[PDB]
Amino acid sequence: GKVHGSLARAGKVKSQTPKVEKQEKPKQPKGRAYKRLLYVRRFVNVTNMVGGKRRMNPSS
Amino acid sequence: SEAVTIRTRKFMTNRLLQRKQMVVDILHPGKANISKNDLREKLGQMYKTDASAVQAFGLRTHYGGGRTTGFALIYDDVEAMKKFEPHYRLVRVGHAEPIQKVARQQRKQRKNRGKKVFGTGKRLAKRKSKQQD
Amino acid sequence: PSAPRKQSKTYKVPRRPFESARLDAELKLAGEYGLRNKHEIWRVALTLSKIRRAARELLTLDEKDPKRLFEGNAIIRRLVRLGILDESRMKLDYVLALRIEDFLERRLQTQVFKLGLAKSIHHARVLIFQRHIRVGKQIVNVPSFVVRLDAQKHIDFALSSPYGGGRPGRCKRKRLRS
Amino acid sequence: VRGPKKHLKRVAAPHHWLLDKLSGTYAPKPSPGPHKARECLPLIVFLRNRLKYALNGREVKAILMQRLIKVDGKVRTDSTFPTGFMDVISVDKTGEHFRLVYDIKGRFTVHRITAEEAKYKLCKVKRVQLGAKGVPFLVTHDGRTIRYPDPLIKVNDTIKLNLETNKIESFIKFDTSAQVMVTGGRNMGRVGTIVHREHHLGSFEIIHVKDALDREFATRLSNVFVIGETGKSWISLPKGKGVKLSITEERDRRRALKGLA
Amino acid sequence: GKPAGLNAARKLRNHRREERWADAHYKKRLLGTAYKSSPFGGSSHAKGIVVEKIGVEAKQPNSAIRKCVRVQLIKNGKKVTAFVPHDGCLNFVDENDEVLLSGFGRKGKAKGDIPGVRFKVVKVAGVGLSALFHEKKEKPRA
RNA sequence: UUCGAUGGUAGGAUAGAGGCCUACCAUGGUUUUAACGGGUAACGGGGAAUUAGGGUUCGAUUCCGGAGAGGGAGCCUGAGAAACGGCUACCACAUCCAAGGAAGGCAGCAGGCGCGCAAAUUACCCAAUCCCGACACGGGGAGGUAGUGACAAGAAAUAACAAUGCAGGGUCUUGUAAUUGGAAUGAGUACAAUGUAAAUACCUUAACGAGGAACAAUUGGAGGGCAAGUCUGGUGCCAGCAGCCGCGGUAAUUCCAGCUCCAAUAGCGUAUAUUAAAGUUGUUGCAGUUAAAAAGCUCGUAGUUGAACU
RNA sequence: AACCAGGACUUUUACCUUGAAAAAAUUAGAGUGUUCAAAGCAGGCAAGUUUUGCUC
Repeated sequence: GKVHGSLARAGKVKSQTPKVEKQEKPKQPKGRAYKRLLYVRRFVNVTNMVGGKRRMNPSS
Repeated sequence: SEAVTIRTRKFMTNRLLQRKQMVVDILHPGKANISKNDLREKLGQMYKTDASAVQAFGLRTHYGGGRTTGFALIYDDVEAMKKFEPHYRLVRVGHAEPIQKVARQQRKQRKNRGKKVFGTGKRLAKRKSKQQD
Repeated sequence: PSAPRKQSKTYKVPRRPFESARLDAELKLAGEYGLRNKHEIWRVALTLSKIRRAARELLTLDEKDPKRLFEGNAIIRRLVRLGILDESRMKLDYVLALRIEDFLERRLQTQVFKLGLAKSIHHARVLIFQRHIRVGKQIVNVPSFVVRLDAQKHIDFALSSPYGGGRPGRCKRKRLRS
Repeated sequence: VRGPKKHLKRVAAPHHWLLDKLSGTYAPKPSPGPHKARECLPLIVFLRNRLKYALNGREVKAILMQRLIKVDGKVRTDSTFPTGFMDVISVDKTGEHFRLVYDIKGRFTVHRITAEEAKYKLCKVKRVQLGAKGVPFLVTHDGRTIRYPDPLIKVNDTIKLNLETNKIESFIKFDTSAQVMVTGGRNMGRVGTIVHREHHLGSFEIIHVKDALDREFATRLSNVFVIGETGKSWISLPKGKGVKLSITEERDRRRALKGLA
Repeated sequence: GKPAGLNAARKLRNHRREERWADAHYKKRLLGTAYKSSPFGGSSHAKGIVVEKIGVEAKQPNSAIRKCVRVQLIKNGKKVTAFVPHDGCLNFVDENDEVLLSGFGRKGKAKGDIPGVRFKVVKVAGVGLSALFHEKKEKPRA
């Protein structure tokens, strides 16, 4: 509702972000295999215990 | 094809059409596939018939082999078979020639143009030739 | 043709899809019974819910009512024949006490596992697709076939195939070639 | 609309015909004749879905056009002929005779009477009046007209025909202690005896009927058909004889028959 | 309070009918505002002709240029506003591009800090969105 | 209420009742229990969606009934039509034209243009259902069969069999395995037999038929609601997100790139209309002193409610 | 006369129960092994003669 705008400044960041490469990864089975795989490692193979945090997205 | 057995159920004799109908199930557990001519021969050997007046259809197999179900008809006085069995079954069994007819769409168009042409047509064509030659 | 073909949805999604207690419950249930996804849980829950609804409607009516006795006998007889309901305590009140486990314990998956010849629960799932199990005189391949009262003694192996023999071949012949 | 309809629909056909919902979108659509379209069984249905002598429309047409099936002593070549209650379908080729009667649930079942007991038919007279020249005549439920009846015959009486020489053989009055079979409503096909009759001016009349197993019910007059006297049914009733066993009775019976039989 | 007579159905029904118009939901649904006053005619999606581009200022506590577009509907010719989801695509979306518009979610209310916007672009020039941002599919020649 | 609105008498017309029409006679008929008028983004119903109960929304659509064949009007044949794949007249379209003229109606089956957010072959067959006819045989774009689609529904394939240092746990047992070998192999490729009017598909079935590009499963999110990041690089109240709160002024868990995980899975998301939420339409079951609302007071008619006893 | 029995007995209802009468499809739901299921209204005997049929 205001008569004001700089059309040149639109998309300023997108033109200046550097583009990086991606590392190739082997195939990971998906679907029922992924659901079965996560079930097999859901209670036994754990390293985030002692506290009960259960951080499935670790941060450092 | 080692040992196959045939069993008939719902047996019924129809004197109105001079035929005898049954539901035929064949057991073939030994990885055996069955044609229709051999089953016709089996039905011919049974009921002491000529094996030429036996008509079978259906014959659909179950899962993983085993038992196959179908319908079977036998006819006495084989002229009864010829006069009663439908033409498509007759041409399937090979006892009647396949009549050569043009496509249905073509028949429709030829009927339409024939209807539009009044009278016989030869006289109209001759008059048109008289006017146009 | 002239009349429509009736169809219905056999699975219903829950109202709350992100509650931890239920999510862990289905996670445990799927792992135990080798369920591919939550669709099987929804179908079993819906069937159990419909059975509960019929039981509640029948229990609403008074005792010795002809409609209640007839329908109550029908559901009890159907449940015991399917094996979900126990041979005792058939009084239209324990049908409500029936749980998802009772429905799932009559599945073809668990039944063959308790009968053996499985060595695992996921092994049965990879095994039914190869048509290795016959139920009586029919070789069933659907995991959710549900075994009946008399099919316990008739869950047998397939006559063909490497377990049954009869020239298995295929991969065996590939290995035999070289 | 804008003329009479000639096409019926599968689903729109009467339920007692017992026609499959699939495998076809059209129904026989019975032709005009002795019986109403809603209270008749077509000959094609009788010879295909009941007797199973034929399998297709071509087959039943061939059977009928061979001049073999006869209804009420006369050969019928009509495919969708309206054969209704109390019709003698005589197959002279094989040598069998059928009397169309309602089943225990009211549906048109298959009944087989002998060669004798097939040359007569009971008709409920619809109206009796004097026509031209003062002569008397009665019309029956099957659209049949009979001249010069007995003076004792009145409305709602059951008369006996011959189907090869016509004329009345016997007549049954409508009163207490008369065997009656219901031909309509929720009790169609049930056999019993008249007990009590009510009276309504300008409306339908209620008839109370008690069966052989001591069960009493009520029905409208138009649904009541007299079939004989007490202890003597003038027709061969089918299995069940109009007793109307309940669902529980059918269930335990079916369980009893099942096994070894 | 409310009447509680065995023959007060007429009074209860009349009162309910008269007071039912107070609710905004019932008033909207029965006055046909989704067809007459609305830019659409109850349609979930529609097509329009682009007019220009506007950097509408953001209200408090924000201040931004949202590179929205002013469009003219094909079926009616009325001028409305639309929002571009992807970033920096202003150069990609030009004028008279035969754009496709849909709603936003509030069924006819402004979104966030930008007043006067109720529609967003789903497809542009027939190529659609989510492809010109990842360079999966390029725009066609016109 | 004229040029028929209410009723009576008589007549005409209809197949028949009738203000259907005509001549006369009286002023009658409906209506706050809503007559009349207007809108309907209104064909009606069986029914469908949501589901404690009660309720709310939808029904263009496989069945039944009604109207229609661009718009009205008129009529012949015929038992039955105000028929339109019958005709006549007018209007709006479009049409060959020797400019004298003939003339036409796909809201029937395929197909075309345009409006469009939105919807398929100018295919095969009368074999099944039934219909029509002079009729056991003919015809039926009714109907059946097939072909293309992202979605309306139901069943499961993407695998599992071991060795493997270690985290271990407990000599029993899972894990990624820059690793391999043998196992169970199903879709496809292709002649068979069934299937079918003939074909497609389906069940059986000559045989070939996986080692990593294997024959790579994706859609949204990771601050809360509602599940999953103070992990790393780039911009820095800008670009932008953002359904709401809210974040972005160099330590950005919310901006865009890498990684991981989360919910669903051949499905995910978005927009709109509706339902539950909404005890925010309250009959069940709202609220009115101060949040929205007791009329300034009184009389009192329709309406509602109406002490006890046979 | 009335004493017994039989036909009508609501002055006129609302209300409740029950019955007759009344489309199918749909819904609930009975039975039945489309290999389960959405389905469908079919079906079943009998594993020693492969049964000129029987039974729901």
